[PDB]
Amino acid sequence: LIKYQAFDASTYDQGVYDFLTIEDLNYGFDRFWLRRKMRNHQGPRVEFFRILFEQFYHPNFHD
Amino acid sequence: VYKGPASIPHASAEVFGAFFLATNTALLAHMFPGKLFGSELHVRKWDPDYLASCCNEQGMRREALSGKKPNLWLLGGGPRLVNDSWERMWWNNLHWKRWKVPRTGPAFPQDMYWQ
Amino acid sequence: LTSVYARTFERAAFGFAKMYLFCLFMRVLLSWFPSIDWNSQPWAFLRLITEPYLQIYRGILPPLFGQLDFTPLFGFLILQDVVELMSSMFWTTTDIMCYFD
Amino acid sequence: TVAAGAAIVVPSGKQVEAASLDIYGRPPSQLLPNERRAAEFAAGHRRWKGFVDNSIYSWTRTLPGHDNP
Amino acid sequence: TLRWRKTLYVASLRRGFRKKSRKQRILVMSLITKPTHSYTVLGKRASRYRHQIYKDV
Amino acid sequence: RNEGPMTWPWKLMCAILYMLPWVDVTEKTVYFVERFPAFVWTEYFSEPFEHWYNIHEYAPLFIFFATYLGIVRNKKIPHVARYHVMMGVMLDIVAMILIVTEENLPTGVLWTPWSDLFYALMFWFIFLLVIYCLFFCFLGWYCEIPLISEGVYLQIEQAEQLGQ
Ligand SMILES: CCCCCCCCCCCCCCCCCC(=O)OC[C@H](CO[C@@H]1O[C@H](CO)[C@H](O)[C@H](O)[C@H]1O)OC(=O)CCCCCCCCCCCCCCCCC
Repeated sequence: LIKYQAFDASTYDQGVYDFLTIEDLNYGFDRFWLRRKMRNHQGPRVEFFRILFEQFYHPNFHD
Repeated sequence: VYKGPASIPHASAEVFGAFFLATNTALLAHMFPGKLFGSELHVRKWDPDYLASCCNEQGMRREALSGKKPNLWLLGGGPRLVNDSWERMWWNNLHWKRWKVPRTGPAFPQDMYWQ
Repeated sequence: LTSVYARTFERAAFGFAKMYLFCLFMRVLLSWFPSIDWNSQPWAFLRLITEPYLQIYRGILPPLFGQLDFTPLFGFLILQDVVELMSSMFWTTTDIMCYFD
Repeated sequence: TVAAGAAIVVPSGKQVEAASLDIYGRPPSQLLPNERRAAEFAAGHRRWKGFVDNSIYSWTRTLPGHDNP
Repeated sequence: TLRWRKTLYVASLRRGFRKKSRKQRILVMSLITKPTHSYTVLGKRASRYRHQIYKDV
Repeated sequence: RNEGPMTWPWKLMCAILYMLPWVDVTEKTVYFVERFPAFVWTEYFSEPFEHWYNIHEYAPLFIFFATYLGIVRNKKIPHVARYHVMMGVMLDIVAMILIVTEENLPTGVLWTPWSDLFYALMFWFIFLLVIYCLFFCFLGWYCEIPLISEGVYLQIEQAEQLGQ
């Protein structure tokens, strides 16, 4: 979101939202997923699913 | 082992320790109202508008019981003697009253949300 | 069998290497403090496990200043990095395989 | 500088009457407070421009025409 | 929409185009020749599907 | 050994050298300002400092070598100014230690809000240290940080005889 000041730090009743929504700025996995380049380190066929199964287990996919 | 000339003041490490712990505790107390042994942290006792309204109430009541026409005292200041606009004439009290919501505060969220 | 054992060996070596980086990190950070007992138990064991490696290289850095060597830090950082390697980036579209270790 | 400038700038009563009587139609002490300050400023600005014209600019214009870019 | 995705993030190329001319594939054991360039797990479409799956997980 | 007080040009130079650790932690400001908007001015203050400290890759190493070899060991400069220069260098080293720590976090912790808390605490701790030391630099006094200032005194008295 490099062209904008892509955070919301607003006050009392002055919040304004135009194509950057409230949920994208400050709610949950939308806000978390928009900031994923903070957490890059700095094959694709089989190891992707194996690492996702071992690391981030969830019964709606893996059970 | 040489610290300095001893005529220049040295601040102790306890001052910084108290400053560090107090800033962190103030932030934590502002984020969680109701959990300070069941209470919260305020930065004042009375609203200035509330105090001035009480003082104006008692002042005009005492003026009225003494047989005079009562006067309202204005926060910020009285009128300017102009002739071009109403807003310029009454600018000082308007300037006090326009700042009401940030004077009341706070500038941080009043309730806790977990990201 | 070979794949499981190879993965287990890689994980164990990576963990041991990260631990040794932590030990070297401790060496630097304590080398800031001069009035230590290097004798006392905790310190003795740390020196021990770091005894030989710093003992390997105390001949390249001249005794310019006897106070401190950061050199093991750069050395082993680059070493585990090569371990990643010897084992910006322009793509066609955003690659997902770059968020894995 | 502040007092030295204020010696140049601050006008007397005759300049204030002079600056009031041409800008406005009325003599002084018959005006609003905001429109007295306009006459005072006009008198002070006239004093500044007159001082700059007769005391700084009378001898610095000897025409050394050069040093363009 | 497409307009919103265009207004948020652009590619910011810096090393030329990310997309390139497509390479047809043939199989070794209608009127129109259909594209078979994406019959691989290393292509752009497999990357987009894999990225969506990771986001869901 | 000069035991005189600080004067204003030393205070100005020390304030710029104190702006260096803020530049090294200024990426993580958004994770604190989101919760406390009254400090939103800290998002925008350090921008030309960020530009000038990154004119060359070798600029901060040159700054560290120049300050250590030309200010700290030079005994003609008053002792409190050398104290504040070495305090700026130590705060820079602490911030670089924090950067090294955040680049080695495990991938499970990195995809939780615990990483957001870690980012905010990084910025806030460096900011508190910088504000405290800048206050006592503008006063002209010594300020003693626990576990830091004793090493600063030892390094000054070591760098001084670093000749004989
Ligand atoms: C009548 C005219 C009206 C003028 C109003 C003037 C307001 C005066 C505010 C003065 C305070 C600002 C200081 C100047 C900042 C210098 C750097 C600057 O320009 O940054 C300019 C930056 C703004 O940065 C700009 O931002 C833009 C975003 O749209 C763009 O990014 C620009 O590139 C960027 O330059 O502003 C600051 O960061 C402001 C920080 C101010 C806070 C400093 C903390 C210290 C506060 C004072 C301490 C008082 C202590 C108590 C004293 C007791 C006495 C009361």
